[PDB]
Amino acid sequence: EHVIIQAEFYLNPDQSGEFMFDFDGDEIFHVDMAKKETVWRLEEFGRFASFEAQGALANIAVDKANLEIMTKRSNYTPITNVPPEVTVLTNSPVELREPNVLICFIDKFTPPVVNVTWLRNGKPVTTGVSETVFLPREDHLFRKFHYLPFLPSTEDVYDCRVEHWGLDEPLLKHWEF
Amino acid sequence: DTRPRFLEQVKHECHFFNGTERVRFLDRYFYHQEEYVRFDSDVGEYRAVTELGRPSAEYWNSQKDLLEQRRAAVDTYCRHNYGVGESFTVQRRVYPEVTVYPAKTQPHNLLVCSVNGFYPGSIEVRWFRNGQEEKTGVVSTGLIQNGDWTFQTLVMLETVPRSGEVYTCQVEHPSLTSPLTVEWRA
Amino acid sequence: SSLNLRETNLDSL
Ligand SMILES: *[C@@H]1O[C@H](CO)[C@@H](O)[C@H](O)[C@H]1NC(C)=O
Ligand SMILES: *[C@@H]1O[C@H](CO)[C@@H](O)[C@H](O)[C@H]1NC(C)=O
Repeated sequence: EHVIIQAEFYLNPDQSGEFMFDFDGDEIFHVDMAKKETVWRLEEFGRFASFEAQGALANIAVDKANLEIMTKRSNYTPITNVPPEVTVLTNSPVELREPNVLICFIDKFTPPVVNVTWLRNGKPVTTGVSETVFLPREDHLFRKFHYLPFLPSTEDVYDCRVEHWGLDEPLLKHWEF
Repeated sequence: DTRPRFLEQVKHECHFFNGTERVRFLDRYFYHQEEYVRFDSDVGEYRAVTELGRPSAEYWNSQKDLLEQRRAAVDTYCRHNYGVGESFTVQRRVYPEVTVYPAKTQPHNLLVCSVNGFYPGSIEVRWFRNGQEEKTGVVSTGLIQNGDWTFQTLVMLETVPRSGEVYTCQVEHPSLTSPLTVEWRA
Repeated sequence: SSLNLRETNLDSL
């Protein structure tokens, strides 16, 4: 019926960690490791619940120590790259001149390292983009969302470009009116 | 970068059946994707899942204080956090916005029922033609997670509309008390 | 009001 997961990971040699809660496959919050702060996925969550972000940092420190231990135990057997599947969709039916959001959905990949670029008419876009942390899957791969708000025109074409160590070349997924 | 990678994952899982009547806790440890050791609240001890996890199980099972923490988890962790978050997670209801627009499978012979913005995920979408349900010729995206605590789904009816026909897309969803229906006329 | 964590165990060599 319902599942709440506290999911952690730690990645060598990148020294990347993550700590988050998941409810039925949606992110409740994660802990920004650099700023040492709780980041609620929706603002409204932070007004009914609180979380002491310090304890997460302690859990990641154990995760790092355990990764060293398990690495030795496996005789330094590394991960196998699993390349992502990428879908581009809109938040809602597209009307000319009415604002909308492009969603780039990156699914079913590991390790949790990826370069994602939005292109408008073949040029990288920066303004107004946002993204999620790596969301865990039940098969213990990852998925991730990237967001680009935009004004639909007949002029502009868009592509989501995804790079991952499992791909021989970047994956581009296209959208136009 | 081509250097080999190594990943540790831990998932502390709380599973809820009929509210908090039946709760099950799983303390799960992974090397890359391979779960090597697990505490299951049905068992009350860590058990190796693979060979790689045998030393872990023996080590943690020798720590009585650790084990007694994990045995109370269904109460002090799972049921607790369920109570803290229940109002904005278990009780979250966002009803769907329903659009119907025509489309063409080959350059209109396709009616798209776009169902957007709803939470939670369980949804039923049906197509009607002049008050009769149309079950043949329906394709869908399936359920799509938007990643922002909303879902969407497109449900497409293949059909050749004749003039004087009313098509109806009907949407059922836990946020609704009676089915939501949108019409399209040819 | 407060979400609790669940501590991760240090393993052994
Ligand atoms: C690790 O190496 C030892 C020998 O030093 C061997 O017994 C063991 O099976 C190896 N484990 C793996 C997963 O390769
Ligand atoms: C991301 O790009 C940087 C260079 O800007 C590169 O070093 C890194 O390996 C890339 N990551 C992936 C997963 O391709």
